[PDB]
Amino acid sequence: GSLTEDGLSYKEKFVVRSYEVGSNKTATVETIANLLQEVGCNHAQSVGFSTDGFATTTTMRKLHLIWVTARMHIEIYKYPAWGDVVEIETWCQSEGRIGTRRDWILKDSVTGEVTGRATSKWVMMNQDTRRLQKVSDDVRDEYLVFCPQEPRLAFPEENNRSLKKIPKLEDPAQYSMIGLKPRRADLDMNQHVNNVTYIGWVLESIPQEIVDTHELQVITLDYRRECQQDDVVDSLTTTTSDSQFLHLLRLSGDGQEINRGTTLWRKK
Amino acid sequence: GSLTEDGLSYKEKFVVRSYEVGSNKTATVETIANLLQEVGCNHAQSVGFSTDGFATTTTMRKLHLIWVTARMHIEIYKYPAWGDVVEIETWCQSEGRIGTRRDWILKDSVTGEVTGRATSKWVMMNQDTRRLQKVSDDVRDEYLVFCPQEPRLAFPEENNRSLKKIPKLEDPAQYSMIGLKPRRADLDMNQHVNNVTYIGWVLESIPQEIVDTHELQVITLDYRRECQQDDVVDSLTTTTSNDSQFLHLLRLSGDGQEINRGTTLWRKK
Ligand SMILES: CC1=NN(c2ccccc2)C(=O)C1
Ligand SMILES: CC1=NN(c2ccccc2)C(=O)C1
Ligand SMILES: CC1=NN(c2ccccc2)C(=O)C1
Ligand SMILES: CC1=NN(c2ccccc2)C(=O)C1
Repeated sequence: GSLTEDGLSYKEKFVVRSYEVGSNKTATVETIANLLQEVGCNHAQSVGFSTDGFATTTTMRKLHLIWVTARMHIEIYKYPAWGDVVEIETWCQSEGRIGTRRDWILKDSVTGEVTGRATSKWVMMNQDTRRLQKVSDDVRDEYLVFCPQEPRLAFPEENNRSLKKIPKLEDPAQYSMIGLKPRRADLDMNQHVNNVTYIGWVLESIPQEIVDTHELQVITLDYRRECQQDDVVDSLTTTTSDSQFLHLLRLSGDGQEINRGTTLWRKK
Repeated sequence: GSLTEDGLSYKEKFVVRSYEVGSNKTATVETIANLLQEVGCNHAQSVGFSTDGFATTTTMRKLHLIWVTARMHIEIYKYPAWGDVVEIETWCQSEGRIGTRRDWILKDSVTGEVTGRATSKWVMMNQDTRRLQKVSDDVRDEYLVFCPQEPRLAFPEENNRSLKKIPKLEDPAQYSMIGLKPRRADLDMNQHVNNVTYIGWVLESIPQEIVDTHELQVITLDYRRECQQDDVVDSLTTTTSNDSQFLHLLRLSGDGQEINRGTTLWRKK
């Protein structure tokens, strides 16, 4: 991998592995999401920020501050097959005092064609109190020289799917997968549940018939709270319709919301 | 990746990824086991066998025969860190009519030093009936030209750990993790639970205090039955012992039917 010529974005190539593919012999959306995380981490390392997924500055580390994912939006046109080489380009942009955005473009290495695109919204939070805060001028100027100045968006279309508000699923859910627990493989180096595990948990309540007859085209997921290493999660899904679904992940006990999302599936 | 000069083994390099590391900032044993699986799959593809993890011939496919893992033995000396390049070399050898063996050597790309080694025993089974069968001379002859003729073993030592018999854990277990279920990420392209998920499930019943003060040095795991996509598993562990050793059992939550048994050796950090 490497920063591009102008140093304002980062590119990396990946060869899809045998254990990374699903029933269609192509990469799963969770394999894709882990690759987005990997290219983001290598971009942060290349310019001197932390490499723990939080991309912090020395100023942020002294005032125990981290960047945390608020929303993840992924649209895939073609999932790469086993042995295929996929090239991913990523960049960040500041969004005023609200937070920051990281975008990605996935291309097939042989054809040069765009096979997918993703966007994520990040907010600043104190790692101990979990309290969010607006981005200061000093902890914004530090990132400015590593981002494009003019807007560069993976999803430019006005009124696009990545910015739509997601409602709360009402009980009873049409489908559910209850009692989901993380194991050590679901944790990151800081012992927190990896952001991609939540995507898997969301997808657990989609019936196998849909997975067998359709391909996932779009997934938008809002992150509200963490599942701790010892928490248990219930995954709920209701059809809102192409097939579209509304999703909710909540803690098994008290029903506390951890995530909400939407998925769009096209017939194979 | 590529077959080596003599065409009797296969090598591939891997750069350790950010999501592949544990609390020590080094690759987990499950990341290592998936890489062993990936290099084995690329070796099978390079010479014309199936690429679904079963490494079958056209003769085996018409008979609905597959190779399945009976035992997996992994010994790690140094886990590679995030961003490190690890080179893995793999080869197979026939073991008469009993089955076949696949071996691996893990090296650090920069130093050339051996950082780990692994060996696995495979048996032939009918995909549908689950009935094992001894290897025929015609099946054995199709693989002979892709394997070294003289013995080449990742674990040559006289009384080495890879061949020790594993006893059955007696109730009550000292530790347990109950109600383990696979999710879609745990499945392979054929919708079966990936062999590496069982390693994770075994490790789930090791207390967090051990994981925090020790590093896993050796793991030997025997595979007896599959966990189906809709089965629930209980993981049991009892200490058998600086070094700490444990006996492990994975069984189906309902009837207590054994799916795996194993041993792990941990050394103080
Ligand atoms: C604006 C922001 N830019 N970045 C960033 C991160 C890594 C590489 C380049 C830029 C943030 O984390 C926030
Ligand atoms: C905004 C927020 N995002 N998150 C979050 C939770 C889990 C994983 C990633 C991010 C919060 O806790 C609040
Ligand atoms: C003996 C055996 N050799 N092999 C094998 C597989 C792939 C490449 C080279 C060889 C078996 O599956 C059994
Ligand atoms: C010998 C056997 N190995 N196995 C097995 C089970 C799960 C994964 C891999 C292999 C059997 O069912 C019998």
